[PDB]
Amino acid sequence: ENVTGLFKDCSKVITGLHPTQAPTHLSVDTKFKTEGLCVDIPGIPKDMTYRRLISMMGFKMNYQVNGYPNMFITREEAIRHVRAWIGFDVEGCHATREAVGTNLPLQLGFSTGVNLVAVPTGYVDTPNNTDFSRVSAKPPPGDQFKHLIPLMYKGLPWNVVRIKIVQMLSDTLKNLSDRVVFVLWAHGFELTSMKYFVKIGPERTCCLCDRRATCFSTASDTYACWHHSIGFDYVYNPFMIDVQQWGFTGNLQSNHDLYCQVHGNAHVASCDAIMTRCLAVHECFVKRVDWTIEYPIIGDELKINAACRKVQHMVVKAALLADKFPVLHDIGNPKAIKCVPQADVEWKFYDAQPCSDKAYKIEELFYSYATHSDKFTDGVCLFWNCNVDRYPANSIVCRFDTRVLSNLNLPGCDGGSLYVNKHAFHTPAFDKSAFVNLKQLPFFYYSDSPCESYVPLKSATCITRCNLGGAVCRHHANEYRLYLDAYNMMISAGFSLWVYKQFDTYNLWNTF
Amino acid sequence: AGNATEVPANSTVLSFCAFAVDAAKAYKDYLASGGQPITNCVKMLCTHTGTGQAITVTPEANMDQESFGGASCCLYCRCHIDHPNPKGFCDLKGKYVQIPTTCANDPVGFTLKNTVCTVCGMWKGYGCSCD
RNA sequence: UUCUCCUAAGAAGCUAUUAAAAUCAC
RNA sequence: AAGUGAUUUUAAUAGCUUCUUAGGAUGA
Ligand SMILES: [Ca+2]
Ligand SMILES: [Ca+2]
Ligand SMILES: [Zn+2]
Ligand SMILES: [Zn+2]
Ligand SMILES: [Zn+2]
Ligand SMILES: [Zn+2]
Ligand SMILES: [Zn+2]
Repeated sequence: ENVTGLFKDCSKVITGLHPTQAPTHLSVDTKFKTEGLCVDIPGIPKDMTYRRLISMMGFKMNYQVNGYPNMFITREEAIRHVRAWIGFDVEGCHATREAVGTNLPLQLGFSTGVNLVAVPTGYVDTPNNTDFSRVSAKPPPGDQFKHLIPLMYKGLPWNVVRIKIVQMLSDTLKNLSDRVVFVLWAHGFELTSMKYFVKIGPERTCCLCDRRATCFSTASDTYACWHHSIGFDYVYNPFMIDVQQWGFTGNLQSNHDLYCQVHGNAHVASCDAIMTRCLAVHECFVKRVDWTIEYPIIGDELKINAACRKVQHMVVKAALLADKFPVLHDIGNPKAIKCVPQADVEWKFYDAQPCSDKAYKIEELFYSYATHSDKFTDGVCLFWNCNVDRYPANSIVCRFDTRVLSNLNLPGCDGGSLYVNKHAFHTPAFDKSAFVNLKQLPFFYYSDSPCESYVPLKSATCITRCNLGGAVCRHHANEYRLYLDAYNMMISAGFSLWVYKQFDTYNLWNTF
Repeated sequence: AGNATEVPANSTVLSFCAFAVDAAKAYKDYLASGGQPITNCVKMLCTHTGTGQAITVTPEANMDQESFGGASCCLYCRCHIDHPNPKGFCDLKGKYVQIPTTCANDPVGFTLKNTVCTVCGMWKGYGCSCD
């Protein structure tokens, strides 16, 4: 071959080009070529009336320059940057009249379910410079894509849709990350669409700020971070990954549709971006928690984790001291960290798999309801952050509700969601069928700490001898309110707690 | 299909200048990290004994000069981007360029660095004997 | 008779180019 | 009048190796 497809002439004119107004050795017409070196005959006048179309198809970004960072990143750092995955799929049309042999981006779909319909504009060559103008276009023939019949007939100029691309992106990623990792599937005529709104250069800094630079403006030459990007046009320095190169087979809709059962559409370009993201989320984080890739602190991480630990240390101690369980089972704790060391139960390690330590004799099993329905009949089983389809009748379950959306709970695969808080937990879909054997837990607080000597609080939920008496003590009021704060903060975070059927809050009273 | 006009060697350097806010530094910072120079530039079998001048509408050259196709040395036009001048009109497109024959291999480079002088019509500092 | 070399012919392969069936991808 | 790339098969052609055949000449 030794000839590429980039900048291929899409012109429907037979002739070639003069010595001047000709880009390369191949764009010169065949007439002048004597001894592989053109010569300007006096006769043939160079054109003054021509417009001609240039094929921006088939870029290639495979450099390594001393100052500029890489567009295409690895899966290792792509997995570390999961807060910045935005699907991207385009759907263009074929150049039809007075041009042929290329495609023009028409519909732009992003993972956030916002299409964009853009008038077909390609780069066109003139006897003075290059231009950016309309082109005659016809929707491709097919019964796969038919909804494209009136979509072309309406269209927004490309300058208005560039504002919406930043208007959209700057809304989502404003307080999630500081970069954008575009997940593509075809890698080809997606780079062609990125030509219309991308710019790269050396690492700058947001004027009127202190952050990284991630947004371009060609009106005022200034580059902005996300929170300060109002009125700017182009996108700065993006990163992009291609999913097909992870060893996938054949076309797209099939290989996503082995896992999920929801994602689908007619052929909308938005519904293409959702599947492409759902593929990498499954492929990467659905069958492990690495424990080795830490994550930055976005907000409330420390407090949420502390509240979760406090309530976990609380409820299990309450349950054991209430029901006098002989044996306590535990599932899913990677290492052996005893939540309540001051207990009498034997804490056997019904862990999923051995995690980097054999010191405390952690044993190995996987749990399924149909397999282990009659295996564990003694004591109670601690399913903290477990992923089993159904829990047994004697259990303390704390499952993350996936229907709550926040900056912590990213959307995931198969209805399940990715909870990224100092670690990546891919909890599956939250269904009521998993808790047929369980019930909800009421709110309460039980401490054995002796009372020592402000607004009075009268709540029967708290169980202390002081509040059992007529006057509540300042050695328990603040503890009660702080526990209430932790509990409400964690329920707002999204965890849901479940207790066995025979749980009785009155059984705690007679212990005193 | 559609007629093609580029070699696989120029794929990487044309892609770099396409996405570039500063196309001037971008190419200069490619050659800086020893990237190979842009290739397949149009060339002219000039009679090579003629009036030496910076840019000419007619093919001309000296012993020390080498004549090139105009639209090929504009890195902007070669990369199909906007021209940072006013009138939005490339000046190179329309004439023949006469490079000094020492740096004759990378012609797109030279125009990025030195310009024409308007007192004699030669590239200033390379024979523009306005001592 | 043997050796080398050259000319041509026939064979197989390699890479290079040109044109064609079908497959995979968008 | 005719979109894009990749892998494919064969045919046509060129370059080169080896092998075989024939010819020429050198030397024993
Ligand atoms: Ca795609
Ligand atoms: Ca698609
Ligand atoms: Zn800022
Ligand atoms: Zn899915
Ligand atoms: Zn007290
Ligand atoms: Zn120009
Ligand atoms: Zn001078």
